[PDB]
Amino acid sequence: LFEEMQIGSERYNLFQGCPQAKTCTLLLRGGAEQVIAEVERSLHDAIMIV
Amino acid sequence: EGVQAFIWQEFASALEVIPTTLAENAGLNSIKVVTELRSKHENGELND
Amino acid sequence: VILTGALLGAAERLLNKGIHPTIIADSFQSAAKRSVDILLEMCHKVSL
Amino acid sequence: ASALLDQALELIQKGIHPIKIANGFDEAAKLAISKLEETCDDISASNDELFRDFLLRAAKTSLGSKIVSKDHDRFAEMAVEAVINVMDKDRKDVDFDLIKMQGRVGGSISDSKLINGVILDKDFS
Amino acid sequence: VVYGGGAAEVTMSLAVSEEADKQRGIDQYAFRGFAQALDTIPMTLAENSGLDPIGTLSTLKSKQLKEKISNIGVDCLGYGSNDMKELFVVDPFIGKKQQILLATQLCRMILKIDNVIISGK
Amino acid sequence: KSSGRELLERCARTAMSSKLIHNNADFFVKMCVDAVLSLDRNDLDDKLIGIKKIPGGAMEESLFINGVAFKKTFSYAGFEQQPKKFNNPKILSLNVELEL
Ligand SMILES: Nc1ncnc2c1ncn2[C@@H]1O[C@H](COP(=O)(O)OP(=O)(O)O)[C@@H](O)[C@H]1O
Ligand SMILES: [Mg+2]
Repeated sequence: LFEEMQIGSERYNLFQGCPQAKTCTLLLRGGAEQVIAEVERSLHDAIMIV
Repeated sequence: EGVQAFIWQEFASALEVIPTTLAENAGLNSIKVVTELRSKHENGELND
Repeated sequence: VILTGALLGAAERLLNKGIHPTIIADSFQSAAKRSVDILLEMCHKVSL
Repeated sequence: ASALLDQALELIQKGIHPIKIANGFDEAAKLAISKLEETCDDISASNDELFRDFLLRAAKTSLGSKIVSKDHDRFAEMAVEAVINVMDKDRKDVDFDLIKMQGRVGGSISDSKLINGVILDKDFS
Repeated sequence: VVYGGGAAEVTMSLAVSEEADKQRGIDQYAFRGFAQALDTIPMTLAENSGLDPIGTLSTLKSKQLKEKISNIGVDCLGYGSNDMKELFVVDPFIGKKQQILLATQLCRMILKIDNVIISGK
Repeated sequence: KSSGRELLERCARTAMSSKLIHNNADFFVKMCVDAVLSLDRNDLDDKLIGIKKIPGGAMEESLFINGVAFKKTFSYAGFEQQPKKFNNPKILSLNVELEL
């Protein structure tokens, strides 16, 4: 499946249904710009644990 | 009952600033102190 | 002084509530007078 | 957001740590939003005729808080008729990029009329 | 969709207050701060419309606690009836939800700041 | 002899403390655990976990997808005429530049 949706005034093309994919992506939102960057590096640290 | 009820309610809330600061300066958990006192008072203890 | 700052903090939100300041000011005078009536009740006498 | 901060500032004075206050507000927010979902009404079961009217009830709300509200019945049709031409009538998507928007400085606001095409700002050869 | 204009807010508010009562300790006071924070929106609409916030807030809290119908809010245009079924006002659920989510998620970041260094330009 | 899926959720819960996530950790811990499990165990790479700083929206409205997004690019006239939804499209990549 494939679908383009304006996630927030930004048009982004999303591939869907890829069980054979050896990669991943994350679209983190935020009230402000530092909420996005803070939650970005937070999950980067969470990924670093696993 | 009336418009002055909230004024008298906030007057009672602001009057409890002294024992909140004693628990803050002493390192104790203030809310605990204020609520406990408020109640030990409901059991008829005028001084606590 | 700390009670004055607490009452002004109590009067800060009441200004946004939409009540006149004179009604708020006169309410504390009546509440303060009633507070003295409470103090005379629980006033424990002492001898010289 | 400022209302949460104003109520939180007094909580800190009473003695509470900021993080507890945050956790609390968050929990409360969840309760509230949820409870709102419980008492929420859905308008998808109605047909397209009644659903056409519901767009005017919401379009007049947002236009009512602006200077455009001198004729809210007239200009709300402009905002609704533009979406009728892009909706698919089943698993509908807005396709917002097709809807263009251009305004010319001239005349009065009452002379604004919706068109179906493209507005060009240039002359013939 | 939902029905805003203080209605939503008043509803949410009484909900929170009941739940707050079902909660004891540092948490209850909080829940109460979240309840009073939601009340600032319809009080702001009452302040801008000139109506009394005392009668407006007391009427919504007393009425919404009695009746279960949750589409009554602050009438700002001065109509005689506060029921919003007849006034033709509708708002989306995704729009009113984001007011609470982006607010409560920002204020967590605002409260965590302790050290504040500002390099002068 | 415990399960392997619950191991990553258990250790990632400690990482989400002292942050803005600790109350919303019930939903986002599943994102990073399922994200890293898609990677190959032998070759775990740090550049395949790029996160785009997209504005707008609440953090709980995010969604985890095994695919990848890119952000629309320059788009010369031609855009918004093709179908923006396909059933089973074939992806092609070209260091090829196709211009006159
Ligand atoms: N005619 C009306 N009757 C009742 N409530 C209204 C009316 N018009 C607007 N409101 C309320 O006032 C609020 C104003 O929102 P608005 O100011 O348009 O958005 P923003 O605050 O983002 O500019 C709306 O959420 C709505 O609930
Ligand atoms: Mg608006």
